Amino acid sequence: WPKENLDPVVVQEGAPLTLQCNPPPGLPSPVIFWMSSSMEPITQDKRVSQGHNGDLYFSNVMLQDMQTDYSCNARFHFTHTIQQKNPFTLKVLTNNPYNDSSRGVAERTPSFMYPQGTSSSQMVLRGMDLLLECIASGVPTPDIAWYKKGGDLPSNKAKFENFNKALRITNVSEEDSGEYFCLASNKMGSIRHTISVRVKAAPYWLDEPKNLIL
Amino acid sequence: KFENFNKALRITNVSEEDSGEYFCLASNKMGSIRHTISVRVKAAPYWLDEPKNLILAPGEDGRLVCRANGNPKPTVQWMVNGEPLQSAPPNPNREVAGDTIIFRDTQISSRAVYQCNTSNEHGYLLANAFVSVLDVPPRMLSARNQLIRVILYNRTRLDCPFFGSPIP
Amino acid sequence: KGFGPIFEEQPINTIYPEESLEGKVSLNCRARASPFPVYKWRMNNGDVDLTNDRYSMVGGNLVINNPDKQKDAGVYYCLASNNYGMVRSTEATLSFGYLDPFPPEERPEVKVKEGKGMVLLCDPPYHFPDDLSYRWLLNEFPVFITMDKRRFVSQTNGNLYIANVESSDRGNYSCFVSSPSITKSVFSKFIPLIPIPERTTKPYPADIVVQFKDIYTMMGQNVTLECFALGNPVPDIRWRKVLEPMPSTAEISTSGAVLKIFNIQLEDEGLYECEAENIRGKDKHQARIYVQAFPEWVEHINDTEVDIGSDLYWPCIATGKPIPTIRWLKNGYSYHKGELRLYDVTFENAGMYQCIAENAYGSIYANAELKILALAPTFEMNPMKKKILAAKGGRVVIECKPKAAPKPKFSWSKGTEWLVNSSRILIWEDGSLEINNITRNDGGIYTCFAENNRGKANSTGTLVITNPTRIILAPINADITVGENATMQCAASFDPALDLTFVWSFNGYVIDFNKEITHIHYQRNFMLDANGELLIRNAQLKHAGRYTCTAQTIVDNSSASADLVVRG
Amino acid sequence: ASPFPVYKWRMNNGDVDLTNDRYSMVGGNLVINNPDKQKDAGVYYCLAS
Ligand SMILES: *[C@@H]1O[C@H](CO)[C@@H](O[C@@H]2O[C@H](CO)[C@@H](O[C@@H]3O[C@H](CO[C@H]4O[C@H](CO)[C@@H](O)[C@H](O[C@H]5O[C@H](CO)[C@@H](O)[C@H](O)[C@@H]5O)[C@@H]4O)[C@@H](O)[C@H](O[C@H]4O[C@H](CO)[C@@H](O)[C@H](O)[C@@H]4O)[C@@H]3O)[C@H](O)[C@H]2NC(C)=O)[C@H](O)[C@H]1NC(C)=O
Ligand SMILES: *[C@@H]1O[C@H](CO)[C@@H](O[C@@H]2O[C@H](CO)[C@@H](O[C@@H]3O[C@H](CO[C@H]4O[C@H](CO[C@H]5O[C@H](CO)[C@@H](O)[C@H](O)[C@@H]5O)[C@@H](O)[C@H](O)[C@@H]4O)[C@@H](O)[C@H](O[C@H]4O[C@H](CO)[C@@H](O)[C@H](O)[C@@H]4O)[C@@H]3O)[C@H](O)[C@H]2NC(C)=O)[C@H](O)[C@H]1NC(C)=O
Ligand SMILES: *[C@@H]1O[C@H](CO)[C@@H](O[C@@H]2O[C@H](CO)[C@@H](O[C@@H]3O[C@H](CO[C@H]4O[C@H](CO)[C@@H](O)[C@H](O)[C@@H]4O)[C@@H](O)[C@H](O[C@H]4O[C@H](CO)[C@@H](O)[C@H](O)[C@@H]4O)[C@@H]3O)[C@H](O)[C@H]2NC(C)=O)[C@H](O)[C@H]1NC(C)=O
Ligand SMILES: *[C@@H]1O[C@H](CO)[C@@H](O[C@@H]2O[C@H](CO)[C@@H](O[C@@H]3O[C@H](CO[C@H]4O[C@H](CO)[C@@H](O)[C@H](O[C@H]5O[C@H](CO)[C@@H](O)[C@H](O)[C@@H]5O)[C@@H]4O)[C@@H](O)[C@H](O)[C@@H]3O)[C@H](O)[C@H]2NC(C)=O)[C@H](O)[C@H]1NC(C)=O
Ligand SMILES: *[C@@H]1O[C@H](CO)[C@@H](O[C@@H]2O[C@H](CO)[C@@H](O[C@@H]3O[C@H](CO[C@H]4O[C@H](CO)[C@@H](O)[C@H](O[C@H]5O[C@H](CO)[C@@H](O)[C@H](O)[C@@H]5O)[C@@H]4O)[C@@H](O)[C@H](O)[C@@H]3O)[C@H](O)[C@H]2NC(C)=O)[C@H](O)[C@H]1NC(C)=O
Ligand SMILES: *[C@@H]1O[C@H](CO)[C@@H](O[C@@H]2O[C@H](CO)[C@@H](O[C@@H]3O[C@H](CO[C@H]4O[C@H](CO[C@H]5O[C@H](CO)[C@@H](O)[C@H](O)[C@@H]5O)[C@@H](O)[C@H](O)[C@@H]4O)[C@@H](O)[C@H](O)[C@@H]3O)[C@H](O)[C@H]2NC(C)=O)[C@H](O)[C@H]1NC(C)=O
Ligand SMILES: *[C@@H]1O[C@H](CO)[C@@H](O)[C@H](O[C@@H]2O[C@H](CO)[C@@H](O[C@@H]3O[C@H](CO)[C@@H](O)[C@H](O[C@H]4O[C@H](CO)[C@@H](O)[C@H](O)[C@@H]4O)[C@@H]3O)[C@H](O)[C@H]2NC(C)=O)[C@H]1NC(C)=O
Ligand SMILES: *[C@@H]1O[C@H](CO)[C@@H](O)[C@H](O)[C@H]1NC(C)=O
Repeated sequence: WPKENLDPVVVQEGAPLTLQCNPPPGLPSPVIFWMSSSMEPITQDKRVSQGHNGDLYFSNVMLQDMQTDYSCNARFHFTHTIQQKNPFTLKVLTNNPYNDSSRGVAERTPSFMYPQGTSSSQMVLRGMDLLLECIASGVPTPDIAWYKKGGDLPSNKAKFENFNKALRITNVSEEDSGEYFCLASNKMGSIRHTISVRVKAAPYWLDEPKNLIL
Repeated sequence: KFENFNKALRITNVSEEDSGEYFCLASNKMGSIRHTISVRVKAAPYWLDEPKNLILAPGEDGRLVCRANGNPKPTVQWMVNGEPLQSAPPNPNREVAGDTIIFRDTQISSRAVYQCNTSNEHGYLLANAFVSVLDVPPRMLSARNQLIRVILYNRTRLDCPFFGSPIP
Repeated sequence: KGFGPIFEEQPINTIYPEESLEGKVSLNCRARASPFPVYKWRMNNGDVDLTNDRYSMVGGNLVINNPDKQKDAGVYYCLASNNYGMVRSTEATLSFGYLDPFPPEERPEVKVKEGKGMVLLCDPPYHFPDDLSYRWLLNEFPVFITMDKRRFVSQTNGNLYIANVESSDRGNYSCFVSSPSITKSVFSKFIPLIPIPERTTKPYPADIVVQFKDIYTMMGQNVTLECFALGNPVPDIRWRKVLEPMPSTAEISTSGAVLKIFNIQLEDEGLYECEAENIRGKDKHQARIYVQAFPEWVEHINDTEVDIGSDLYWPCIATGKPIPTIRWLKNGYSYHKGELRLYDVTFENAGMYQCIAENAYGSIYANAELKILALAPTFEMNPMKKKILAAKGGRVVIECKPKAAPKPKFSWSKGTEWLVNSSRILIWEDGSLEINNITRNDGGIYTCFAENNRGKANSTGTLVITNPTRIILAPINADITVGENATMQCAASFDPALDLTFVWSFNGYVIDFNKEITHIHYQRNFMLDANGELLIRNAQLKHAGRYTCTAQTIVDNSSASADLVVRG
Repeated sequence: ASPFPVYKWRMNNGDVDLTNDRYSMVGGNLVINNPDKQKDAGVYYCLAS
């Protein structure tokens, strides 16, 4: 890891956050995940989670988050080696009044964080594992639901991963090709992001040549 | 002189005298420190001898001198009526050497305007020079029978301008 | 207006990764002085070529491009010089971090009986940073194997220790090492482990495998104690001190096999007993703890200035468990190696002195500038006040304190008299002048002469005497009841030229008359040529006491007191 | 909104051609590249449906 001087980032109670890893060049893409310097595996849930790209995403920061540091870690399959980015820290701010005679904070609309704008394009090869991601930001923990243009989701092959923020399919045929979108349903508001899933196919044997005995 | 409350130093026309190493002190009650600067006085080319027009009688010898001083040294470039010397109409009288051009036994041939571009990284200078051949007697260029007055111990001048085909 | 070199920042012992992105490595040396500090560096007690393209320098900080194991490793030290001498930085050792991964060997699959623990080697490879944190993992990385009284992970060897094996303990196990210094984490090949089930598991006694040996460690340090034993019945571990109570700063932890000591003190020295037991049997280990201490200051030196020829002693004191040796460097080289008692200072001695305290273990620095004086006296800074006041029958004192170097001699001169030590007249050695019981003839023209080996100085004083300010009528005592109006009497005589005041004090505390609280009961009405009385309204129990009138002017002050009693 | 809002814009009380290379749209916000005195000056209003 390039030794970089890291000031800890700050936030008011319950604002959204994008904690960036950006590893040094990795072939293959390393296994990315988040650890405390105390070596404990770090809180992951529907509210806050890591992307496939490797960055960590907070729909809304809470009080508890200040307890511990957050450090990015990357494994390289072949050498059996892990690289640890300099750990981050956070600070929270509370404006809640001291109610007399005995969540005291503002609630807020969802917003899109990773897939900025309405539209994006992805290309996946035939037979491959198809993977889609959608990241939201609302004070009441948003719920992500995945759907497809004028067609039913194949329940046999698809499943939810990463607390409903990732969708994974099995071998992808031209059947599965088309337009998929995602909803960030929340109590206050809700929003859709669309992705153009163009399935382009790697060559595959229709009739493989067998040995001729004559 | 000092400018900007002693935080700027400015000099007038600069020469190689002024070139060298200048430094500055930030004196203070607690500590003090020096910064050094290498002041290399380089130069865009400037004319030492600018080529002036050659007037010759048939069979007289002339040379054109294009000398510009510069740091780093300025590169000299020669053209004939804005045409590269390489492909110019050939001439036996014409001899080019270093930064100088020589015409021995000059004739009516090769009457044109020659151009010198002395250039370096920083800047360039451009100079033109032409040769005119005429055959006229000496002429008087001032009023006839001038009257000039002056006091005893003061410098004076008489202006009697003239001109002729061969230097009269 | 000179000033010697004084350090701000000094270099540290440092470590550069072999396989780093960074091709540049840097060491800090920062200081300040009136003639800017000039920096030199030395490698392994040897000079360094300054410009090598490779090597370069910036404001006292040294830089190497593309550093090499073979070449640059070593001990560097920094010399800050100027006109006033040289000062050495703290010794900074530079090494190259080494962390090769494990031997690639296949590790054999392991079969063991239920009820018998086992132990696996990490096989730690070469490492230059020694601050190693060990743990162990299962199948995939993020899974972690936690401390119980069953399982343990050695922080010295790096191996894993189990007392009792169960069916749950099957599967893959891999070592994990982290170096925080260089932020590197690496892990060994996984080892398959299978426990064969056994019913009515065979009990085994307490068997000590992990000891904690005799150790010499420094005052105030963190220190940690490992103690672990094996057996089928989860062995119970107990800690105690031999023949003393446990130090207050002790924390036992949940595992009960690991012991913390915060802030090791002098008293903790001695033997510590670890008792590992189980259902069947027992075993014991006794360990020696030796307390040491780095040299730590008590009267570190500071910037001092004295005169030439004065006999000097430099007090430099530090304390360590190994009695500190003291060294005295003059301008970056040893000058004295003992009690720095100096006689007969000179020109050349002055400048930069470094008191180092080193023992068998560690070293500490203290830098100081010793300045030398030899100035002629001047009155520029502290001249004589031209005009001074006096009253009859009163002691009066005059300051003649100028700024000279060699503590010169003094004199006073009254026009046609030289004045000297006498009965009522004394000249104490500090240069001031005393007179007791003054008379009219004392007033006049006095000159103070400061007489130095190198030059002299003369200042003029004019002294006037005035008719004394005294009290004609003194206050008379009084007795009253609660709620009475009382009056205190005071009259004084004075000289017209003078500026005079009246001050009233209660029980030897002055009434300020400046705040509104006091004016409630107290009132003042100075009048006439002499009259200065005080009025009290609504007397209380607390108001009874001593009332003193003081007639104060700039020449002298006269006081007189009385008493007030309250009844009811 | 619960069904996400859909945006339309109108120019001088008149409809606007959505994709003109020049014109473009992002999440309810309208963009013009190289705007011209001659063309774009006017009163715009936004419809959330
Ligand atoms: C070796 O031993 C040394 C000790 O010599 C260890 O040094 C440790 O360093 C850290 C870093 O400075 C010290 O951490 C401090 O942490 C506190 C966090 O706690 C505060 O808030 C807690 C939650 O509310 C509260 O429980 C704390 O009070 C408990 O803990 C303190 C000790 O911190 C203890 O004394 C009390 O009795 C309580 O049990 C506390 O309120 C943080 O607040 C500190 O920052 C403050 O001070 C710094 C300056 O130091 C200042 O800059 C900040 O603005 C802030 O004011 C500080 O970070 C830690 O306490 C040290 N450990 C001790 C003393 O035991 C070192 O860790 C050991 N080595 C290894 C490898 O661990
Ligand atoms: C003309 O007359 C004057 C005035 O009488 C003479 O000046 C006197 O000289 C004597 C003898 O040298 C001095 O006594 C010396 O005092 C030294 C200590 O000085 C310090 O303290 C003084 C008093 O301070 C008091 O209060 C403080 C604060 O609470 C206490 O800490 C302190 O102990 C005292 O209680 C200060 O006035 C002074 O400024 C210093 O701060 C002693 O150390 C000294 O003894 C040394 O030298 C002796 C020989 O001189 C020697 O025998 C001893 O062994 C030791 O080495 C000495 O007692 C007076 O201070 C000084 N001034 C006075 C008395 O006003 C002057 O000498 C004379 N001229 C002549 C004779 O030619
Ligand atoms: C015809 O040409 C001559 C020669 O060139 C001129 O003479 C000059 O006259 C001027 C005055 O107009 C002279 O200036 C004089 O300077 C004197 C000091 O000179 C010294 O210092 C200067 C620098 O300050 C140097 O350059 C110089 O070398 C000297 O070392 C003053 O003392 C003079 O003033 C006094 O004398 C004059 C005399 O005429 C009086 O009229 C004044 O009232 C005063 O008493 C004067 O200011 C200059 O030095 C002369 N020489 C040169 C070479 O310039 C004539 O001016 C010019 N026209 C005539 C003669 O009609
Ligand atoms: C990737 O996905 C694509 C798309 O689904 C797969 O490509 C083709 O997919 C279609 C389905 O849309 C298949 O059509 C099927 O063909 C079957 C032919 O029957 C044999 O193969 C069956 C498995 O496909 C198998 O279950 C069946 O045996 C069964 O019944 C036996 C008793 O009769 C029993 O003993 C067996 O255990 C078993 O239960 C036969 O072996 C047919 O049965 C289906 O109803 C359907 O029509 C195509 O065949 C797929 N293409 C090819 C070349 O087979 C593609 O295979 C997927 N790739 C991978 C790697 O999974
Ligand atoms: C910057 O620009 C200036 C101005 O163009 C350049 O000055 C020229 O320098 C050359 C080379 O020295 C001179 O040629 C000399 O001329 C001398 C005569 O000078 C007298 O008269 C001057 C007015 O014409 C006057 O200013 C001068 O007095 C000043 O200089 C004296 C030098 O001794 C000094 O004593 C005086 O106190 C005063 O400062 C003289 O009275 C002659 O004596 C020499 O033999 C030589 O011929 C030019 O005359 C100067 N230019 C002008 C207009 O006079 C300068 O070189 C430039 N510098 C750079 C680095 O580019
Ligand atoms: C301490 O005692 C010494 C020795 O007696 C004093 O020295 C001289 O004292 C007289 C006292 O009258 C000074 O005269 C005073 O001058 C004041 C202004 O000073 C002017 O002169 C100074 C130098 O004069 C000296 O040197 C010339 C050289 O030609 C001799 O001829 C003189 O005799 C002097 O020795 C200049 O430096 C200064 O810039 C002035 O021009 C004036 O204000 C007073 O009214 C009086 O006239 C005399 O100047 C002193 N000379 C020296 C060398 O110090 C000394 O002053 C005494 N100091 C004090 C504070 O009283
Ligand atoms: C701990 O380390 C152990 C060290 O080897 C390791 O065994 C264990 O887990 C892995 O377990 C899987 C199966 O659970 C092994 O995979 C097997 O490999 C066989 C050849 O080596 C292969 O024949 C076998 O095939 C089965 O399935 C096919 C159908 O696909 C069927 O036809 C066969 O009859 C078999 O039923 C199977 O694939 C891994 O080799 C093994 N080791 C690894 C992955 O390193 C480790 N984990 C635990 C939790 O103990
Ligand atoms: C030197 O420092 C010590 C400790 O702060 C102080 O007691 C002593 O008076 C100092 N001495 C000087 C001369 O500053």
